[PDB]
Amino acid sequence: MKEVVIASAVRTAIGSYGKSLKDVPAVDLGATAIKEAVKKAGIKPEDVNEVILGNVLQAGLGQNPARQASFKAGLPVEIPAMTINKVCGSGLRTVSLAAQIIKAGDADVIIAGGMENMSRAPYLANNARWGYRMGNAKFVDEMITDGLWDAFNDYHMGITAENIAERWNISREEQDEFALASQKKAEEAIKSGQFKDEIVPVVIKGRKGETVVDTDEHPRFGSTIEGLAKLKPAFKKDGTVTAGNASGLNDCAAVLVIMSAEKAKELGVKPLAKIVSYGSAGVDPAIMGYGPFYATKAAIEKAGWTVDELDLIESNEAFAAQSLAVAKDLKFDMNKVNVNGGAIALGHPIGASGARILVTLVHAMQKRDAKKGLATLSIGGGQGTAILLEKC
Amino acid sequence: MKEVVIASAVRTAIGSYGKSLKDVPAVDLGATAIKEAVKKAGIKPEDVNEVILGNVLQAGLGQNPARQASFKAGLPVEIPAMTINKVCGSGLRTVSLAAQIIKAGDADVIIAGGMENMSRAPYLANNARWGYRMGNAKFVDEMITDGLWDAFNDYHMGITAENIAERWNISREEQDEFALASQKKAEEAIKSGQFKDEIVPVVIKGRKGETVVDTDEHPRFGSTIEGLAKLKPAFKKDGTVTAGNASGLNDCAAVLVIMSAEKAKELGVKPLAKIVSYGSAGVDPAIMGYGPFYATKAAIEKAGWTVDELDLIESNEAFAAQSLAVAKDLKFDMNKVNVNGGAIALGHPIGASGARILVTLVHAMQKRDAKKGLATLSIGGGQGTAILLEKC
Amino acid sequence: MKEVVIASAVRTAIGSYGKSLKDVPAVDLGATAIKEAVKKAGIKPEDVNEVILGNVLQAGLGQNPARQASFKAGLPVEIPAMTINKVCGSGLRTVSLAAQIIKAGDADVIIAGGMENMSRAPYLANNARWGYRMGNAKFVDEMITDGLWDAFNDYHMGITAENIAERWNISREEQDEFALASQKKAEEAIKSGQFKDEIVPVVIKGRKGETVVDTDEHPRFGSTIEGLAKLKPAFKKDGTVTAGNASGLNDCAAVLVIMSAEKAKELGVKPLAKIVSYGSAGVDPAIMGYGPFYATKAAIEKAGWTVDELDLIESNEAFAAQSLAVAKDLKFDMNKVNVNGGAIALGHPIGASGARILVTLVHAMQKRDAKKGLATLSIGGGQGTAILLEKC
Amino acid sequence: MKEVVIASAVRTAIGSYGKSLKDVPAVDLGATAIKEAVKKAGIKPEDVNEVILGNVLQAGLGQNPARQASFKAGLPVEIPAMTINKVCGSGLRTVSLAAQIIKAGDADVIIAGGMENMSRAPYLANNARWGYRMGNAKFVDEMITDGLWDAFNDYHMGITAENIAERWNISREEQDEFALASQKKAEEAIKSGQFKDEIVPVVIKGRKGETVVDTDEHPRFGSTIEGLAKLKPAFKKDGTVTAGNASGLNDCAAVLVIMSAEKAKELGVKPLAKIVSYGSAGVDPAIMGYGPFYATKAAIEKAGWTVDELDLIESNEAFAAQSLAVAKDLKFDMNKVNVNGGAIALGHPIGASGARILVTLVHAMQKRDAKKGLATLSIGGGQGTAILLEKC
Repeated sequence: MKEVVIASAVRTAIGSYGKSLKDVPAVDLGATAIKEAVKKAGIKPEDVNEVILGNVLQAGLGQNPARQASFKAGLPVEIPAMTINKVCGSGLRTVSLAAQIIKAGDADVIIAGGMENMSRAPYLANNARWGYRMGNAKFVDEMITDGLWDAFNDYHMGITAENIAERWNISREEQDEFALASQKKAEEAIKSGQFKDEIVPVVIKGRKGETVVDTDEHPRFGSTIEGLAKLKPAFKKDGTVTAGNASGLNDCAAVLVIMSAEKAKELGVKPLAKIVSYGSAGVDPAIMGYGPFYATKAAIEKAGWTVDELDLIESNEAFAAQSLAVAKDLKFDMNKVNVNGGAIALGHPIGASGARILVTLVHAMQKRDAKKGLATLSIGGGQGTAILLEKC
Repeated sequence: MKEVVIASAVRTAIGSYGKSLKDVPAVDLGATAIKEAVKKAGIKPEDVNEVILGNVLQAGLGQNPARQASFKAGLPVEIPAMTINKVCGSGLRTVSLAAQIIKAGDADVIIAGGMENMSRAPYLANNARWGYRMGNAKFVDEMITDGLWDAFNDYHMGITAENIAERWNISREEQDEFALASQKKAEEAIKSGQFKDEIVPVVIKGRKGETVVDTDEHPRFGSTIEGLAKLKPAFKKDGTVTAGNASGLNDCAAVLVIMSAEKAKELGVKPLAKIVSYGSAGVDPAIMGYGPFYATKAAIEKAGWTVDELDLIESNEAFAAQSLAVAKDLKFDMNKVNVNGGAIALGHPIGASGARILVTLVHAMQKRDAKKGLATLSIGGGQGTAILLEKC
Repeated sequence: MKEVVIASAVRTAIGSYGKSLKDVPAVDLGATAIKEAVKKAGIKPEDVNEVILGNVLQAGLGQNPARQASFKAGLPVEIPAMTINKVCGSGLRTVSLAAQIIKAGDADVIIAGGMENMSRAPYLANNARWGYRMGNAKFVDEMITDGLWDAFNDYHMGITAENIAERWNISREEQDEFALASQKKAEEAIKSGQFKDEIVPVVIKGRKGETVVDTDEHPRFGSTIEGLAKLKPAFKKDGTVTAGNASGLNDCAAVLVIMSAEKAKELGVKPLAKIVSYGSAGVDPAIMGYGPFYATKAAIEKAGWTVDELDLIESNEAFAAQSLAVAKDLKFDMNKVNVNGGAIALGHPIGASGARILVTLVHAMQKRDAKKGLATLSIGGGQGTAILLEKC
Repeated sequence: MKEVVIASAVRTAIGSYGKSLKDVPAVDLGATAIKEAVKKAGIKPEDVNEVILGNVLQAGLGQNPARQASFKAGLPVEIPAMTINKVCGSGLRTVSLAAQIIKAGDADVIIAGGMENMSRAPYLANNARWGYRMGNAKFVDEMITDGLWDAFNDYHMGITAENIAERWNISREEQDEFALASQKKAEEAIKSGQFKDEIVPVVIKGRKGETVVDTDEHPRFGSTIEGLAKLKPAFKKDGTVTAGNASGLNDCAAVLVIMSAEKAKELGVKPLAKIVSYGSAGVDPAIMGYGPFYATKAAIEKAGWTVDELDLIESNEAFAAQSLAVAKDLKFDMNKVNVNGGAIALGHPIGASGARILVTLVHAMQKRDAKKGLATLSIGGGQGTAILLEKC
């Protein structure tokens, strides 16, 4: 079938909760990233066949957030658009969907990725339409309910991370040392300019002129193991998961131009990487963090690779406990994993996250001349998605 | 490419706003439909490779409503699921997506369709997280915001219908006469059993007994042109669009088992219809109701067909103005269009509607021994989707 | 001191929760009652010196609900008004307040009483101004919070009633038998016209016609002991208090013109009754239902009277447990207590209830040619109020 | 009749909106002030006959805020309590009510004043009980609706201030110079310790120990006429009322022990002042700010005084425009008015305000040996209350 390539890969900076991007809707973050992805790919907007974007906290964002990002990016109205929700999987899944659509023969150029603004999530009154009748009710945190809460087990994704910590015996200390390592690598990557190629600035029109956001603000520079050790468990009494060893609540968009190799050649595009294979998998909701194990193994099988053949891995860090369990079971060389930091440091903008680590992966591959790459991440409700890349 | 077939096609009854399905979440409607779809295909839950469902008003429904429907239907945890939002296109677009993933070589059996419960949509407070500070604010009707409001022109879908009535010179009388015929056809179809095969019952089991819902309650039996002519305009002073010549706000799930022809043969399945081609297109948001013109033309071209070749046509009735504009410009034989009634009578459960019309089209094709069929509908934000079926 | 008299005494019908008065704000109920009170006293609006009304659930009713009732009743702007909240005592305490201000030499004519619409109470978000930050919160039922919940012990008024059933050893049977007699007396009183004089009609004039409300709808005609015995406990596992032996959640206004004897004589008024003495007392919040014991004893002492001297008694029926405890300890002849029914039948519109029972007592005194009367009721937070009347 | 005296007069500091007292409920501010008023009066809690406290934004504060302040102050439960709402009038009106009750012969010792926490006011959903049905609705700022909004004219109290500015020709410049003078006097009074006798500290138990609030934080020290002149109108295009010439939204409690002179002598109390007379009056809502003119003139008549006989005046400053119109018409010597600053500087905690200026007045009278004093203030909905004091 057709070969599928990444023509460009761009993200906004990742903002912290209620901070740098609090005033920028997800659709606007998306539009910004789309405009720049298309420029960087060296194609025209008229060349784009479809827009397929991840977004989880869609509540009150208005009809079809992907369509809104497309329109605001100034793409032609004739182009179809759809919004995909697979929780954290969403931004990665839109890229393998783009690959599938190209392999099916129905398109040659797709805008894919995702966008999230967790700072802007509303609160909900679920029975305001027909009435509460009597009695106190819940004023619902939509970010938690739609993004962070297991629908089957009625607890936080944080408890799924404790379950993996308990089952695998991943200790608090181990979780903290991985978090520390992620912090240090993200500081070194930011300060050394590793992310300059991939970040599109966001311009915020305020009262007095404008301000530019172009740097990932979530990392805690000069983090220490003592500092991490003082934190209290965040999710349960006497637990192991804290604020310091889990990611935050974050805002971002990450967008990729995906194309058939044939069209890329026809338009003079110099692709970054070939998408070699992909796969998604389900696991018990109760241990959703382990989803990447099974998605990765299936993707590696399809590609005819081994884990040891990989040059660079992005394995998301929603929680140290789940990253460490995946890492342990797939036997990753940890020196090749999240070489520029992971989500404990950088943030976890759920519907963008899977696209964000793919953007990070492909740019690291280009900069470091690393031939073979994997991107993978866990999904609430018990799933995983993985993609394999080979550099052009 | 592999050939792609519809193995089964099931829907719940369509409920009216605040009425027969008000106490049934979209994900439970979804699960009832899935469970019965699998049964009717003559396959086992284990035979399903993926679950792709439409759902527009996801607010507060929790993580990945498709996954929740899957799980509640008794489908294995290993099966990946994702939720699609293409506004009213959602339930139809999941089906062409399924065909694309099977054509790509990645699955053999997929649960597709959509689900919606508009009666259950919440109200939102957009600034409760960080605070209002001072002054009255909007308590936001999420159903309107996320389902029925144009994000770009800041007006209701109903104004887009008026734009089309104005630009195409479609009169109030033309719209009422179209609405009356839909009501007439719907009454006759219900009474003569046309929908009995396709409708799975919904059992509502409250604290003290049970209630079976298995009939479409939205039709107004004994409708008259005089009744319709008396109605007040719904969207603007002196408008042509009314409650009587537009659909309602409705609750439904509609689900299809989609398979490769090869796998259907391997599993002993007698498929209902082959998916011959499909397509989506965009159009000015202000005249979104015309999306089906461009989408139908693209699908017809791809299939090698003509409009005159078509035996049965499901062209959705969100508003009579848009159904009429589409039907005039495509030169449909209206004797072959919505033969069992359309959404003005039956309802328009947005995320499910696209799947609903396809379920209705394929059962009508089987019953009437009709070879070639077309399902298409308009999409808020200026889009349309179309699928062409050929009877097995 | 000046002698203080009741010139007129009027009330609306008492509506049931979510029923006949749901569309009538408390301040409009108030104005209808005021307008008719002035008329029935045979005075002019200009003769009124002040407006003092009870109202408990003031949330979102706007500035000074008493003033709004005054203005809407057609009373002059020069007349001062204030709104009193003594929970259920409010409507009775405004009357003793009026007597006190006239005794002080500061007015001759005062509009007193109370008003409530519990059906219309809002829900609240307590942290929307400065923000929730994260997590589900309480969507607060303001009717419960401000009207029915003990601020000190963090439980419903219904638990205070259970405390009294327990400490006084008042059985479920005693409570049901008391409730049945109230229902029996209420039916007989309505049917024989006992309330026709005191009730002013409420005209509801909507978009398309009108609806007169002029009958107390809360009574359950044909009540039986078997019916009552079957009921589930309302407040606690194995409780004695039920929906059948407690009052409801109700809507009413009740207003009295209070004057000096001197001014009534100057203006040609034939007063209904003299206010002989009054008093309020406190008690442990946990047994608030017993407040009327201490308040009645204080008022009786002040008047120079005895309980045995009383001809008619209005002792409110918020809960049968508390009515029974009070009546046992004061040794009331129950043949003389709530002769036309009590609140278990009629309803308990909290801010108006104290005025309601006084309106009912004085009309009963006039009709039955009864010389000495007593109105008293319990107050959430552990209080009681009592007024003693002597027929003119 | 009995002579009525002020035995003590105490207030909390006045906090700014969302600032120093944001975490202290009104009832807690009240309890603090009550405890200290009783100590300073040199009586026992058992000597107190009734509690009568002003509070306007009662929404969700729970049953009978006055009762809650009483209980939390540790006053005996046998003592009756009630909450009074006359908008800004409330805290002053409770003192003349206390006087009336004493003159009536029903009590000898009353706790009076008021409390407000505008920072803590909720938002409201008025139709959550029985349902919105469809459509966006208002998420209501309860502080604005219940405290700051005319119920008859459907605009802010700010527009009533513009109406007085326009009718009387009080210019922006004049309004600003009065505001400047109020600022300077409040700075001088705070820095010179004028308020030390009257302020009770509020202790806030936080995470790390506690913090004390004991100073009025609203004043803007080093205010200038240029700074005031730069502000934009706050209420209407091209208006005269700004943030700098109107008071804020503020938090406070102010409480007084009111007694008959006879009881004061019997208990060894050294009273501060005699309450000579009082009066309230109504005016058109549209010019509510002028209410004090008519209340003051009536109070002066009753006392047989003249305005020129007054030594000290507290005339509230909700808006410079209304203070100036009252001042002009009653011909006040402005050197004797608000000698320690007014509400433009100090704040306007609505339900406490009338008590706050009385506390300020009586302490200034004692400190400056000023024999005759007036306290007066405007009330939304078109009223005024005034009290005359003569020093013991």
